[PDB]
Amino acid sequence: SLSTRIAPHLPYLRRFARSVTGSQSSGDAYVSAMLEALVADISIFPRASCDRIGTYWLFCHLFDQEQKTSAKLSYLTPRARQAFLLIAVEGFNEQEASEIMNLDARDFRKLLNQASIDISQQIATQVMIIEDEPLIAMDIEQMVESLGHQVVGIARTRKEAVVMYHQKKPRLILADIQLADNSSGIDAVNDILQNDRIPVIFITAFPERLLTGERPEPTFLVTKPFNPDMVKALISQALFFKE
Amino acid sequence: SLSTRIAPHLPYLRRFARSVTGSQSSGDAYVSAMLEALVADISIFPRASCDRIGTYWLFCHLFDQTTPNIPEKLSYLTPRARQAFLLIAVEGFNEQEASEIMNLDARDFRKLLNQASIDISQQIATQVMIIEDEPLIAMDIEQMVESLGHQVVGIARTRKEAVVMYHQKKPRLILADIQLADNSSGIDAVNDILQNDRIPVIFITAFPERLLTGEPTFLVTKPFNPDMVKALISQALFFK
Amino acid sequence: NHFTFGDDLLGVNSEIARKLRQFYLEIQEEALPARLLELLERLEQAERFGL
Amino acid sequence: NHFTFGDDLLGVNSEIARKLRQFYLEIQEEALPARLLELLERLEQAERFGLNNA
Repeated sequence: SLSTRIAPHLPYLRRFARSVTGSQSSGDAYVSAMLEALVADISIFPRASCDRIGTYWLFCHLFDQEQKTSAKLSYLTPRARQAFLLIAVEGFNEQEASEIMNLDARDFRKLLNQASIDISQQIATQVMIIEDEPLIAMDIEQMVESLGHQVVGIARTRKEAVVMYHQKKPRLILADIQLADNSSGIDAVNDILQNDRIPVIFITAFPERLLTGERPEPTFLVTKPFNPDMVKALISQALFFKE
Repeated sequence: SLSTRIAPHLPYLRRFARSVTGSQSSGDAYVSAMLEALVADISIFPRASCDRIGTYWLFCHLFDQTTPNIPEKLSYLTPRARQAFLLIAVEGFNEQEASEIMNLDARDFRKLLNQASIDISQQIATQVMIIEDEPLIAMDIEQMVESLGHQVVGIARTRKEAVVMYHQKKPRLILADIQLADNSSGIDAVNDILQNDRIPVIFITAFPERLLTGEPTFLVTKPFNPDMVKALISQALFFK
Repeated sequence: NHFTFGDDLLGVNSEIARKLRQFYLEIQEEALPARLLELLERLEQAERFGL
Repeated sequence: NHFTFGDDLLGVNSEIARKLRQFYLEIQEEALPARLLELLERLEQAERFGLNNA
């Protein structure tokens, strides 16, 4: 039956509905209403590419007619949000997602572009870089600005970093652990972090002396804090999935 | 109908089948066999705690009746051990539900689950080299590694020592501090070794005690390209 | 991943997408609620009888 | 997660569990294959019209 055809898609549809509306109760109310609409008139179910597409098509057609994630996605227009989620979470290709939203290919990509810009715009912020090597600092500056972030300054020493922190109030720090010939970079971060809890990424250049040609190679080294439990789980994960 | 009641579980059940058998075509063949037995005699569906539990109960029942409980990805575990592990790790059941699905009492299920975890760790236990000059750090790492059942083949304190130790001992995993003494020759040591053979490396050192109060105790470093850095920044800001 | 083409198209937000997928996977109850099951039954009956 | 309790029970294998969850999520087709669809349809028929229930 149509019912046995739709039922295996409902776990996926419910996730979609929850992610679009921001809660399971809103999500499920829409999925409910969709099933009530089919009980009332089974003819509204489309002849689409396949049942999955048909089910999501109907959901989107009727729609238009945790706290953190919802707060951010709720800033997108309902349609940009749908487009982004169909790709990002629901696992559709572009041709499928566009069929679902009743858009031609160009218009669907325009919606995706809108979602992408809107997300970047929402998280654009003020960034301080702690780095004494100028070429490395400029490389990070370029990367950060390409995302819409404002680099408020580049601090070269622990003292410059703390002064700059207070004059500029960045909301994100990219910091080299090593400055000059010591680990004063992490000290600068520690000083700052008593003032405020702000996200920090520890980063430096991958050393050129180890780079060759003829393979994709890395450009940076990013360092994260771990506790012992995390180290042991990481070791186990690395061996378990070893290439 | 039972059919509409079972259908929404099939995506999860197929995942479980795939994970237990090691392949989608084999996982699907078992799910098919379960549905075939229901079509032939619908009365076999259990009158159980809930439909999800009854569906998996039936699947595991049919599965156990057709699968010797011997090891061959978790294919080195016995099928029962891998079921116990996966029911908790992937399928989202609590211990009481998993034990009911497997027809085990609490104590037998706990034993089976604990044995599965042990067997995973034993399966991946290997020979490990540490590259670290600071002895307290090196011993902290050595203890973590040994608690996983690994054998530490040695602790190398310099680049030269690491390269020689690598060839003498042939470790299958390296934990390396990028920084040794006043320099960064730890990464060069790893680079020297990796031209010989492709083995997993984890870059690790201690989180400076001078910064701690009473927290994180280690720093792990990974290579990134620019796209990855940009994605990391965006992700870190999106979830702040 | 059958998400790798999708993640590529999403550019700088690919890790955001990955994390969202993990979040929705981790938070969703695997069972369909009673109200949705009741609707599936009524939809089955409605097609069966042509109601 | 509603997997957090299970993850604590798996100890040092918690990240193995988590990556396996990601792995299965990412490689599994969201649609049921034709054969399982057909079997659901037969199950519905067996229920409605079959000789083994009333």
